[PDB]
Amino acid sequence: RPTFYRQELNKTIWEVPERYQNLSPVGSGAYGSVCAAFDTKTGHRVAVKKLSRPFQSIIHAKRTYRELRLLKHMKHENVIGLLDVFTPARSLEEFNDVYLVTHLMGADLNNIVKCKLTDDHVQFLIYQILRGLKYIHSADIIHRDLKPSNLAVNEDCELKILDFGLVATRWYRAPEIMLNWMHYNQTVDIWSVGCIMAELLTGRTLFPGTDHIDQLKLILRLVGTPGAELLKKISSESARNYIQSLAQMPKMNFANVFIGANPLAVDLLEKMLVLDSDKRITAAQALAHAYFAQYHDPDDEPVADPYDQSFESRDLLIDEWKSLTYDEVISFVPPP
Ligand SMILES: COc1ccc(N(C(=O)NCc2ccccc2Cl)c2ccnc(N[C@@H](C)C(C)(C)O)n2)cc1
Repeated sequence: RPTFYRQELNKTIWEVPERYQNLSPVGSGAYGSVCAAFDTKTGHRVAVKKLSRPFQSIIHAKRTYRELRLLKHMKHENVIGLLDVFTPARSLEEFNDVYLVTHLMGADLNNIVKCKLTDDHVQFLIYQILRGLKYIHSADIIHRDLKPSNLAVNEDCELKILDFGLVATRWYRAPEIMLNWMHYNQTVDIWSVGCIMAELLTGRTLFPGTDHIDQLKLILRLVGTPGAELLKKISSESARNYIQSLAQMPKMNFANVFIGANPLAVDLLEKMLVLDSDKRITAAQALAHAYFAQYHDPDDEPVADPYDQSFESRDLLIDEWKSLTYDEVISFVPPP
């Protein structure tokens, strides 16, 4: 065991190993907060996240466990990974705080007012999203909320997906999680990628809706109302009532919506922005598309080990999720 020290970082206090010096807080959120930090052991800047109230309840306790299990499993260069996880507590008894550490990234994509992006750049960014999405999808994990702010980049344009886990969110959401389903597949994420890609190429949100009705309207004005083939597949009755009650809208030409874009990007966008999930291009398919000629290499677009999500259907006591989380901390094996 190593030695720790205690400081107060602006309300939140923090106890970390002396391995990490130079804690400068980088911002905040409802699930934890982060310090930028210098890691004496490797030279690299790293990012440290203390969970808010990891075991305050059964839902917080189960979510802490999910995040940690999810982070221990991811080993891929386009997906954020676990350098370290630690708690101050020397026993399960005293165990109440969890911290996670990964490499520090310098910016998120949601800042692209200027560097709007060039085509070279769109290609490399989306390519790497698709690459990480392939790996994630391959172990049956779905992100569910991919958006500019969930995608981190360094200055060399190395990209990582942040957590596949748990109005900004609204704008990138597949229209099939909006009108209520509870079976939607991996391709919900390909929709978001399409939406992100639109925006980088254009500088504006393709679908800036004000609510789940308006968002839907924005969407159908581009892809059009569902036809009898997609109506065929809607189990939900209120969904079918709503959509059939709308003035029919035509499928637009994408070549004319994204006018002057690499027409190759346009074709991809067309295969990603399909209303019908079963027909939307996948991550693997999407990386073999001609837009990515320059970056595509099938000897280095790997899949992930089997990942066991059976915990997810489990209903446990707060202290059972807590002990399970502790086991995951205790058994953590770092990387080289
Ligand atoms: C494995 O454990 C980690 C450790 C930290 C992070 N992490 C992060 O959560 N940032 C988003 C965020 C969420 C809630 C409150 C504050 C912030 Cl900045 C990171 C990770 C790497 N780099 C950043 N950079 C920050 C400055 C960002 C995403 C805003 O560019 N954040 C991810 C997982």
